[PDB]
Amino acid sequence: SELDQLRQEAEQLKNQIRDARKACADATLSQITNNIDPVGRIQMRTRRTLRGHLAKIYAMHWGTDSRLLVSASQDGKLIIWDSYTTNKVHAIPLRSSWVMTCAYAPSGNYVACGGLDNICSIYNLKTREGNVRVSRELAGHTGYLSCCRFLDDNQIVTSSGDTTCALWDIETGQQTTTFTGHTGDVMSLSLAPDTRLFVSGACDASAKLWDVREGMCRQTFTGHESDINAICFFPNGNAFATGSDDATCRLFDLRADQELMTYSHDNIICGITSVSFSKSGRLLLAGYDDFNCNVWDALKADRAGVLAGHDNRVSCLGVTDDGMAVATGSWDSFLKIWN
Amino acid sequence: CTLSAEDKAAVERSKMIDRNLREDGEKAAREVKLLLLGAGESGKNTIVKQMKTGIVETHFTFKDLHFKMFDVGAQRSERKKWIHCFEGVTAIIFCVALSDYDLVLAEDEEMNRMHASMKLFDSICNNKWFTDTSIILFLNKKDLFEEKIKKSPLTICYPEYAGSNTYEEAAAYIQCQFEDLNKRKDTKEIYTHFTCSTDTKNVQFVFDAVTDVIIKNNLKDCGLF
Amino acid sequence: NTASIAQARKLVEQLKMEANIDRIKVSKAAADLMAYCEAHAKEDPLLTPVPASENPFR
Amino acid sequence: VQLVESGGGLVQPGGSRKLSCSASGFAFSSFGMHWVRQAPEKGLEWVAYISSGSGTIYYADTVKGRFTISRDDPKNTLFLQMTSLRSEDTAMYYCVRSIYYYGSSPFDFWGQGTTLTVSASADIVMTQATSSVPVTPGESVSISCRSSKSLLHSNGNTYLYWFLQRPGQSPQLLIYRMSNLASGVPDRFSGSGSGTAFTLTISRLEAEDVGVYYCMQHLEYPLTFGAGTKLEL
Amino acid sequence: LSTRVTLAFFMSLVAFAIMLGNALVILAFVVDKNLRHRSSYFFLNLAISDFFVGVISIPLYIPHTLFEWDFGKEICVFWLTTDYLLCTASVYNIVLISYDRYLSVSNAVSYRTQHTGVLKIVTLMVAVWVLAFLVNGPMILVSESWKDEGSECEPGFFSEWYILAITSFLEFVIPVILVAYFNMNIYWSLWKRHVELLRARRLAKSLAILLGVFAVCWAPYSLFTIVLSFYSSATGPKSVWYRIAFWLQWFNSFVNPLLYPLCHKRFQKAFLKIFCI
Ligand SMILES: NCCc1c[nH]cn1
Repeated sequence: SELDQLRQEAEQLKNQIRDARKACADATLSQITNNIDPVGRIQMRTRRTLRGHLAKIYAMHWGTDSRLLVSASQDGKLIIWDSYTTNKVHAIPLRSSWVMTCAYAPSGNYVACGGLDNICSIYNLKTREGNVRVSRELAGHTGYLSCCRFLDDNQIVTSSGDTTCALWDIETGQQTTTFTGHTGDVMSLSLAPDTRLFVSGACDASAKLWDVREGMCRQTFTGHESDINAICFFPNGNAFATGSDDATCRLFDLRADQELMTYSHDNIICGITSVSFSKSGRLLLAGYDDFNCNVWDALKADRAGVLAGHDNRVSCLGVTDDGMAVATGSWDSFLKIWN
Repeated sequence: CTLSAEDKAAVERSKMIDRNLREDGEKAAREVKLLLLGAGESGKNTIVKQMKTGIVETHFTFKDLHFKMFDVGAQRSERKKWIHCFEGVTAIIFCVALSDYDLVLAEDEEMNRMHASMKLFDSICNNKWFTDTSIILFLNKKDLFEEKIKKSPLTICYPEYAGSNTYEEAAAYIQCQFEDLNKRKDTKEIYTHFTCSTDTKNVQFVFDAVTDVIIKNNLKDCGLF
Repeated sequence: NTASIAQARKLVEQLKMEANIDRIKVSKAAADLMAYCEAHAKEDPLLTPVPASENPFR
Repeated sequence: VQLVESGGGLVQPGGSRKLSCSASGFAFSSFGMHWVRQAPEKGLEWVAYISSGSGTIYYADTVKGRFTISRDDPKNTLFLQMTSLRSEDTAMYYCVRSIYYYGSSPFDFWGQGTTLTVSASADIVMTQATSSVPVTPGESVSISCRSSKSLLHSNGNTYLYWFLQRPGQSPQLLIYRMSNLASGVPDRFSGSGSGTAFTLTISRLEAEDVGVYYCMQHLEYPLTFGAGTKLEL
Repeated sequence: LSTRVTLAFFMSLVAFAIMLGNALVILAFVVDKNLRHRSSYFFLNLAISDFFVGVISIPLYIPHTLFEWDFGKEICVFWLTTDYLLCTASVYNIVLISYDRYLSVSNAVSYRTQHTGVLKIVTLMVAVWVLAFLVNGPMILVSESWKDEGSECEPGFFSEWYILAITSFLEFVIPVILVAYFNMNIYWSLWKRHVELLRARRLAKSLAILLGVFAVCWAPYSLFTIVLSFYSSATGPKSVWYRIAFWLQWFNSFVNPLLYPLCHKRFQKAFLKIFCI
């Protein structure tokens, strides 16, 4: 009686939302970008080859100085790389080898990681003893850790295999805010430039926009035919791309709340692993299971170029804050830099 | 020659780090990684107790071999999103409770719990991530199983089994049913063993099944097989 | 099963909020992304504008 | 973090003596160690250096061959053997830790040092612009120094260091690489340079800012210290 | 001279084939750091032995055979001694590979857990070379039983059947027995522990081929030298058959980097990265 009433009402609200979205779809992004000149054939070459890992690499993140970067591999060690000289700065032994995510703090003072242990470990790099140590262990997730990103030296956002996402206070070590609503495992998240909003993708083929201060879902996005793995905010903070097992990247707009462009090719028979944007946002770089990475024109949706040189699936990607280089990681235990 | 005084010391630090990463890798390649699986009440507790958050790590040494067991039975998340992390383990230990032939799954609308364990075994065996990894099947609760079969026939689980309710025949039929799930018999082998709460001969069986796997993998790498 | 009733009421309350938000024409948002790229295309990206010199990774 | 030097004492001319230092409160094996001695007259001079791992050692042309440096990482101890002691060897020897990685601050911690008494070149010369500067608390002070060679390396870093040895205390790192302020130092201290001439500014002179300021170049070995600028109250 | 030009071309092709194949194995070892296992080093040693047969030996031989190019007495000893050393080293390397394989199967635990320093591995490789030179080389140099009037380039101890037999024992009979023993034991391990039947048959065939190829190449020449040295001095004009046997020992060098390094899976992976790109 009341259950079916709530269900029909829900579907009525959803039809109303779909109609409201359609009402604003007067034109496609392709029609607007028709007059813009193409990007042309992109060319990038391997400038640095970083070795030292011995297992599958799963995560990597650039530092704010565009010179330092942290890499995570299931061999049990995190490595801080000097991308210019290739000299290792630190080697952090992991208490749990099965990590799948890593973050460099904006201040460069702390590093985070986690995985199947359901714990996010914070490592301090500026200890007076001259060695890295664990600052705090954030526990409370009922599932493997999927992604983590620093808001500040004391606040960090996290996502786990459990549908819940949480905002953590490092000083106290408790969840300041919890986010729920996903019907599937959350795989990745992306913080906005202003650090006031962030999006998260899950295996339910949906993406949700969250408010850090309030904690409510403001917008829900759909359109993917399979699990969403990667997600990245557009440099301006008004759009984000998502990568899926379906082999189709899609661009979503927040203000319009609709999909604007889809990036896919008939020869791509594999899913997406990582997504990133250039400093200008004109280039959309995505990692693919097929031992390569395609560069897509965000405006024209043309695959301008391809990056190759890995012997196994590309696990992670990252562009520097200055846009002078692009790092790539793969299960072959090698990390490379293009330019 | 073109480096400063401080830049020639960072190189030494990086070369000393590269020297400790390889020494640990050479220490992790001489160890046996064992993935542990099992359904509810599958006797996995007794197995781990006799042999010795999310992933649970248990380490032990038997006859100069260092083993590391990885219990993932507590991970309630999507298996296809983290099972690939264990690609390359030496072997997989699968625990099944024989007494489940008359116990329904948590969702009583579904098939028997033994059929659920069989489906899980089929899913984890015929997986693209473990086509080359062998499996070790421990059939738990044999003692109690021998008792219930006298009270409840085995046909409750297998309505097409035309045999006898004796312990030996029922156990052999269950073993055959579980072994027949191997769709890649030309590359994967299954080592079945019967265990109870009082038996302590499981670690030796694991040792033998791991030496056999190591021997066969060495022979295959050389291109002889 | 009041748990499902509460879940459905929460889902309804959530869906109401999404409908409430203001939305803008796709064209306006498309133009804005295009404008951002052009304003920044000349010098900021070194991927589209390869920098003959001053490249650290040379 | 603490360094305790020991082994000093009176020695006959041409004799031998072995100094020892023990580290605590930090990873001794990760830091490189230096020996710096202060003659009876205020002034510093580099003696020797041993890298992390005992893979690189350097000595000064004034003691090389006569002295020897060694370390014991399993016990976090440092040693300095001496032979054919000259009359000029009388000085208070200090132990200094130094770790070299991107963003590190070498010479960050100085020990108390021990005193030793003896019974009766393309080196980059660093010259400070003033030996003593009378100043009272409240105003700013600008110390200056000059280098006989361009310390600005092609990598972009200017290997200039500033130290402050308060009366009866050990030197303290103020600024490293001519641009980075050391940890624990207040914002009163700042520095700049054009490549050959450098300056150290101290705003709002407090009561714990008097003493001899020593400049040091780290472009290459040997390490050369300045003549010292004593801010007297 | 009509027949000779074709012969020269074929002989050069055989030398080129041998050197090219062994160079590829060496290339892979240097390029890939994954090939740092004991087996990989042993394969490299085998490749080095074989590669020089391709360059140093077979070509010096061509003009001297077909074109009767004059040989210096100093040059003769170098060619004799080098050819013998390279061939004996290849046999000894095969025994080493078989022993290592036997060790892995016979004592798997110790094999995996023991860590071998490069010092032990280099010592083993050097020992193979030292023994190989020692068995035949001194005799070519000293205790030469010197021949007169050139006498082509026989080692010079050929006149004596007993010395020829003793050397053949050390470099062929003892090795062939050992390889057979190691291979038979390897088979037994799996056999005493239908898909199992097909794998045992496959294993049997592979071990048999390795022993058989080694035996067929090396044995006919060695047996002939002794049987001739019994009824003659095994010096002077020879039959066409005697020369066919000569080439057979050389042919093993081409087949060896194919049988041992290619069959190994790790090497195949390295080759794919280098060539397929
Ligand atoms: N052992 C060198 C003799 C020989 C025969 N054939 C080729 N070489």
